[PDB]
Amino acid sequence: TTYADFIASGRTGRRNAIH
Amino acid sequence: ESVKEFLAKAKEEFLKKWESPSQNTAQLDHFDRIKTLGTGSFGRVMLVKHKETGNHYAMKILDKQKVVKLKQIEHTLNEKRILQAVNFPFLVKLEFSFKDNSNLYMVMEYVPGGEMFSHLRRIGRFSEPHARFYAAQIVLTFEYLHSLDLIYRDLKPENLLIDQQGYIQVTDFGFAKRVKGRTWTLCGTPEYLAPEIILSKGYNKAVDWWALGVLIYEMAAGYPPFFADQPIQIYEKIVSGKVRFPSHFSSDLKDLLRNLLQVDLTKRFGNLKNGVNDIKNHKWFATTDWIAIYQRKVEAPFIPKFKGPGDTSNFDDYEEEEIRVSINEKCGKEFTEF
Ligand SMILES: NS(=O)(=O)c1cccc2cnccc12
Repeated sequence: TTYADFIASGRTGRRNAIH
Repeated sequence: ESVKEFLAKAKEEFLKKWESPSQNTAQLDHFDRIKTLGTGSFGRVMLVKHKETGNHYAMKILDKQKVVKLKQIEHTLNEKRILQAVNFPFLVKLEFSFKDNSNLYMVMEYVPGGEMFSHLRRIGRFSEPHARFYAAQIVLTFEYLHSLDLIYRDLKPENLLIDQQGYIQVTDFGFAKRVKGRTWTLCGTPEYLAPEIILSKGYNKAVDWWALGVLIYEMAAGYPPFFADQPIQIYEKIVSGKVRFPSHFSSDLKDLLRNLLQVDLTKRFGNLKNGVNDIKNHKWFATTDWIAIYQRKVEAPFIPKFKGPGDTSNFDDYEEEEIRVSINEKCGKEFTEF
């Protein structure tokens, strides 16, 4: 599932802005 | 027409403060430092207690030398000059600001309910009525900000705080800019960048309306419309011009999101002849009483737990860092107007 893919990804925590 | 007149007075008030910004309205030893509420590249936000009143505040601390190394001088000046001049129910209020030898300080209202981010990740996803309640507040806030020629440029759940009435407070104006033409800075958060930012075009306030589309999607799906393990992979997805919707998305939600997550600027909602009204009058918002939202008369979908003044149980814990202020002034000329 797309949800399971997101949850297993490395970007489920707080995301920093790009600089 | 009443929105038009309301925005006219809002602009008169904004410009007065924009042209004569407040400066040096407190100092560090007016506050006791309690706990870190959040961090970022610049910088960290601390819960503080104001000694003379006993009020709690959220104090953003920026290290001037780090701001310089990250080439964020003008952005930081933008942030404080804009924040001290705006006034809207869904914008966190700047109460004080000041600087010392080492740091810049912006003392904002403490919003104890936590980041929308925390609640969204924990619950998984919001119902469409829940997401719509929050989305309506962002729509009104961008209507306000854009009428002042302000672009916000960092919409995401991490930057939306839930207050004790369950309404949103927008925080972090680090990339906000007053600009009447196009602008070019590559900034924002990868998941939320519009295609024209990624492609190094001049862009305008339409990037905020794209970002609204990403936010609504993420609130209702529980994950962003474009996600990957690395930013470059996210960008390739954003510029591809393809989006997939969960099967539980309503037809009205999908139609709204197709018009917000619209690569073609001649078709993207918010950017057209009808302006924000293309969004406010969309079928997905049919049940939204926009005046009642602005007046905070609508019952919120949830009220954060409140364990007392100064309690931080709605926030993650962060490693605590000292506040070192040098005996020598750093970067004084660069930040003279702060
Ligand atoms: N989410 S946060 O801790 O970075 C933050 C930033 C600015 C203002 C805030 C206000 N109340 C709580 C947290 C706040």
